[PDB]
Order: sequence, then C-alpha cells, then structure tokens
Amino acid sequence: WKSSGALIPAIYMLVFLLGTTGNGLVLWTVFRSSREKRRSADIFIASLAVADLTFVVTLPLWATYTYRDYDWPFGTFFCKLSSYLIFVNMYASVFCLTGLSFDRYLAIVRPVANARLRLRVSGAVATAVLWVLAALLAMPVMVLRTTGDLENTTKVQCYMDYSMVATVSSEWAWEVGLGVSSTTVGFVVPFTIMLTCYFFIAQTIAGHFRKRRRLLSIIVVLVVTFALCWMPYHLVKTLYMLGSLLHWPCDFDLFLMNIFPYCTCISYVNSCLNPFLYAFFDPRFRQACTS
Amino acid sequence: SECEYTDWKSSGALIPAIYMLVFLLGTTGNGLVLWTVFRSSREKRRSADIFIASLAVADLTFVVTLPLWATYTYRDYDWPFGTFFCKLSSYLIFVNMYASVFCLTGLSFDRYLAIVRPVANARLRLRVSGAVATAVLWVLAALLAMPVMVLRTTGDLENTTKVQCYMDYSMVATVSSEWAWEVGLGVSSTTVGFVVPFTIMLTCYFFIAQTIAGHFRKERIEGLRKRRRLLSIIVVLVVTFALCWMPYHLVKTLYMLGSLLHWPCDFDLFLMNIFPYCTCISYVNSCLNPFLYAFFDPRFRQACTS
Ligand SMILES: CC(C)CCC[C@@H](C)[C@H]1CC[C@H]2[C@@H]3CC=C4C[C@@H](O)CC[C@]4(C)[C@H]3CC[C@]12C
Ligand SMILES: CC(C)CCC[C@@H](C)[C@H]1CC[C@H]2[C@@H]3CC=C4C[C@@H](O)CC[C@]4(C)[C@H]3CC[C@]12C
Repeated sequence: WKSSGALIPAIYMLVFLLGTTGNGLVLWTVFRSSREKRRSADIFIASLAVADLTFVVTLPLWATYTYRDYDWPFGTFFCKLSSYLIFVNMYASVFCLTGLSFDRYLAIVRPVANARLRLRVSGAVATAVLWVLAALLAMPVMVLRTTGDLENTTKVQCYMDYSMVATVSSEWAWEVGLGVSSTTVGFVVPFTIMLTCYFFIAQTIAGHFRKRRRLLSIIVVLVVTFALCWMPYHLVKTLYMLGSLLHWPCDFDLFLMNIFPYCTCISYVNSCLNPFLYAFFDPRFRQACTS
Repeated sequence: SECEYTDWKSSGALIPAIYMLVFLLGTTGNGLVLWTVFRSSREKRRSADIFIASLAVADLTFVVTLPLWATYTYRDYDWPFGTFFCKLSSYLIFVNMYASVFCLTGLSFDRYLAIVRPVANARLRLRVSGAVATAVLWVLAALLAMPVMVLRTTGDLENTTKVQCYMDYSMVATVSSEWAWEVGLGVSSTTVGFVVPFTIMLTCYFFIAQTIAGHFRKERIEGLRKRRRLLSIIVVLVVTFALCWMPYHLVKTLYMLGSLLHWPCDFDLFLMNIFPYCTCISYVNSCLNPFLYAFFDPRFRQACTS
C-alpha cells in the first residue's frame, strides 16, 4: 500500500546530506579537541560517526536504487560494498554504544575497578577489536551479496545469494541462520549487556540520588534513539521469518512486507539523527558550533 | 588502412598490475605525506606545505578510482561500474591533472617570490592568501574538468557486449562537427594543463636560476641545503611531472595534429600502440611523488623516524 512515489529516495537523499554534514562536524569536534581533554567516550563517538559516514556515502546509491524501481546500475562490487558497509554500520554502532554503556557502568557504579581495567586495556585496543569484529561479522554479507536480473524484467536487483554455500533445500536454513545471528549479534546480546549495565547504573544512581549526568543523558538518548530506529527493522525481519516458519496469516505477512521499507528507512535515518542529538544535549558540540 | 592492425604485442596483465601497484603505493604514501604535513604545527606549516597537501589530496582522489581503471583494463576494456562512476573517475583524473599542475605552478611561483625578490613576498602574501590561492585553484580545476563530467558516457560500442567508458561529443556537437569539439577540448586541456602552466613555471625558474647564478657566478656543484631544500624538491617534482605527463600530452597532440596533417600510417599506429603506456606513466606519477619526498627534503624522512 501507499506506493509513496519518491518518499524513500527523498529521505535517503536528505539523510545523505545531513548525515554527511553532521558527522563531519562531530568528527571535527572530536579530533579538534586536545588529547589531554580527549575523554574515553570520545573515541567511541568518533567511531560511531565514522560508521555513520561510511554508510551515508553509499546512501545515494540506495536512493538511486529505490528511485529506479529497484534497478542497480553500479555493478556487483558496489552491491557487495554497500551491503557490507550497511552491516558494518549496524555492528560497529551497536558495539560502540555497548562500549559507551560499559564505560558508564565502570565509572558510575564502581570506578575503582574501572581504574584497573583502564590500566589493563586502553581505548584504542577496544576500538580496534570492535572494528575488526564488525568487519568479520559483516563478511558473510560481502561474500554472499550479489547482483542479478531477477524475474527477467531487465531490472538488476542487489540481493543475497545463498546458492553459493547452500542448496535449494537448505537455503531457508542458511537464510534464517544468518538473519537470526545478525539479530542476536546486532540487537539482542548488545541490548542485553547494555540493559544490565544500565540496570546496575540505575540502582547505583538511586543510591546516588550532574557531571556524570551529562554523559549518561547523552549516551542514554543515543541508545534509546538507536533502539527506536532499529527495533522496527529487527522486529519486522524476525517476525517475517517466524511467520514463514509457523505459517502466520497472509494479511499480517503483507503488512510486514509493506512496512519493511519504512523500517529500513528509519534504521538509515538514525545515522543522520545522531548529530542533532549531540547538538541538543552535548554542550561541547554546541561549543564547537559557536567556536 | 595499411596500419591500425594491433597495439604492438599484448601487454598481458602489465597495465592492470601497474595500476594496482600504483593504487597501493599511492594510497599509502599519499596518506603518509598527508599525515606528515597535517601533524606538523600550523605555525610551523610552511607556505609550500599547503600546496603539498593539495597535491597529495589530488593524488589520493585519483588513486582511489585507479582500481576501477585496473578492472576496466583487465576485462579487455569493459566497464561494469556504470555511467556515474565513468563520469566520476574520468573527472577525477582530469581534476588530479589540473590540480597537480596548478599546485606545482603555485610552488614554483612561491619559490620565485622567495628567491628572486624576498621583499615583495610579504606584500604578495598580503594581497593573496595561500588558502585563498588553493581554493581558487581547486575550483578552477573542478570547473575545467566539468566538461569531462558532462560528456562522459558508457556505451556498448562495436556492437559487442563490452561497455566502454568514452567521450560523447554528440550532446554538444553534430557528427560533422564532432572533430571540432574533440580537437578544441584536447587542445584546451593541453594548453591549460601542460603548456601555459609549464610556460609560467619555466619563466619563474629562469629568473630563479639567474638569481641563483648571481651568487653562483663561478661553477659550484651542489647548493647550500638550508635554502636549497624546497627548491630542489619542487624542481624534482616538476621534472618528474614533466617526464610522466609530457609523453601523454605529446602523443595526444600528435594524434590530433595528424588527424589533419595526415602523418604516415605507421607513425599513427605507433602512437596508438604507445598511448596506453603513456597513460600508465602519467598515472605512476601520483604514487611516485611520495618516494621523491622520502629522498629529498628531510621533513618526510624524519617524519618516519618520529
Ligand atoms: C563489477 C565487478 C566485477 C568489479 C570487480 C572489481 C574488483 C576486481 C576490485 C574492485 C576494487 C578492488 C579492491 C580495492 C581495495 C582493496 C584493498 C587492498 O588492501 C587489497 C585489494 C582490494 C581488496 C581490491 C581487490 C580487488 C577489487 C575488489
Ligand atoms: C548509473 C546512474 C543511473 C546513476 C546516477 C546516480 C545519481 C542520480 C547520483 C549518484 C551520486 C549522486 C551525487 C552524490 C553526492 C553529491 C554531492 C552533493 O553535494 C550534491 C549532489 C551530488 C552531486 C549527488 C548528485 C546525484 C548523484 C550523481
């Protein structure tokens, strides 16, 4: 329903412009700051911004893909690269948010052991392992993503081919396994660990009941926005798989199919909303704007 | 008729291999030289340094598109990346050429106002700022390369399945007058990419050389490194840019000229056979600059030690 014309391409283009500008500005803010002033959360913020930027560079290609009634003229390599960068964005962003939340748990709840942990492991090592893990986890996308003229309508569609590793019979198993693993690694387990960190933070903060509140408020706003922007996508995707497995009504399946593009759109919009969230809450980002 | 048989002997994978090698070396070296120039203090950052950074950025923007050209050459000249990337890659080649020659001209003129007349250097710095100069040259390069972006198209010429990233002059001229547009674009590109910039560079260098010979009234090999360093590195950069791009411009101009004067067929075949290698050297220049920086001007070498 609601073919919507060019709403999705227009929103993709808008997110491209605003995400590029805002993420560049936030990178300028974080790198222009002194290394002495450079806080632990700054490296995670920078990595989050880099992930968003690497996604929004490919966003114009997705806008063109949508505008052309799903025809991909950029070839196989850029199909693989764009899908891979999408999943790298998702994984690295949720991992950076997890790192920020764990840092807040270390500081607010029990800073003494936080000092020892900071002595053992530096932030740069954490960022390195985070990015290599994200790249490794998104590798299946790059290996399996391909370019094909499905339905013999002279339209090229950038789709994941599971015939490279699985036959026709086990293609459903491979697709469901990859989807469930992607959900568990990008939403479920990171949200579980972040919720545990936030729960102990909430208990210790009941005991405490502004300096900690600055960082906690901005990070919780970031995490809640990430939740509201990615929960629709994971929910619709997992629900579609469970509907295929358990034979849910076809009306609900049609509803999920028609709402999937919009959920993907909001998941993409998160990248552009991150800088305005920094501007509204973080006083340093406002300082950079004035300075 | 008699000529136009083939392109000498098959290069195999030599052109794609050199393209990939230049991609790797140019990316690494240009990134490292950008790190060197940017890590240096802004107060310490010399006037030549910002032109150096612009040169490195142009080289980087070209070498990022270089893998696509390597893939294009590997698949017997078949372009699978689309018309947008054809336009972007060709436009970035021309932006690289123009910006590099303009930065070299700016470096040469900076050395001119440094050695020939130290007095007017401050006045000319006051009149035009360095950052303003780089912004002007970059917008000039973008505008001059815009015809490349507009006129590029991907098409399945010769009725084969191959897709060639080529220049379509039909959108701006008729078939009969396509030659006029092609010759005009080529001659203008040569004039504002090699001829005029090298003319002003040679004039500045001639007066620079006369001013230095004023001190070198007698034959003295080598020079006082303290003042020599920048001039030496800029001269080697200019000489290597000449040696890497002059073959390309020379073959291009000779082919366009023989389109009228009708050179002998064998010579036209020779030019056609040699064109890919001239393009290859012109592309090598981009990665070549960092190793030159690692040999002269101990800035770059000490940066590695630090
Ligand atoms: C449309 C399709 C067929 C085009 C295929 C293009 C292929 C051959 C090209 C495009 C860009 C290339 C990559 C560009 C950059 C890198 C990173 C470098 O550290 C190793 C090589 C590697 C990984 C290249 C491998 C080959 C590559 C993937
Ligand atoms: C193969 C063909 C059909 C694809 C064409 C894609 C077109 C519509 C897309 C691809 C990338 C896009 C560009 C990406 C970035 C910028 C910079 C921005 O400041 C102005 C718009 C501009 C210049 C876009 C214009 C539209 C654009 C060129």
